[PDB]
Amino acid sequence: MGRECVNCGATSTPLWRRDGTGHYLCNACGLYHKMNGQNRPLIKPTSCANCQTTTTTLWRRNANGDPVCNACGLYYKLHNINRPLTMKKEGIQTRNRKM
DNA sequence: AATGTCCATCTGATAAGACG
DNA sequence: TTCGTCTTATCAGATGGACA
Ligand SMILES: [Zn+2]
Ligand SMILES: [Zn+2]
Repeated sequence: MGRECVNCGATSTPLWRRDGTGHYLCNACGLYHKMNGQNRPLIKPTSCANCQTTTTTLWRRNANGDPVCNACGLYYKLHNINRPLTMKKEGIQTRNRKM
């Protein structure tokens, strides 16, 4: 919901980010700020091996080398136990950060 | 050849918010 | 209600491939 990059006005991106003052830049635009200390010169031209879902905000790799949904890779790394197919939840839930 | 830049994509930290 | 707990978003940093 509703975020448009503060430099290039992008609307989608592999992964969002923020700068020192906590403004939402797209990936490339932010990975540019951390590194160069400069607004990025615009001019800018699968399923979980565990729960078999095709929807996640972040893909990872199981101990094997295969893509696992978010939820899963976190679960395993934390319980050293494949995440039950019971914890499976519906749709998507979102959250509001802010430093 | 050999290094540097740009950036998706992964692994790691922080912590939101559902729920006991 | 009120407050810990636990799952897992959503941030930050690491790693690597593509191109100059
Ligand atoms: Zn941008
Ligand atoms: Zn999964």
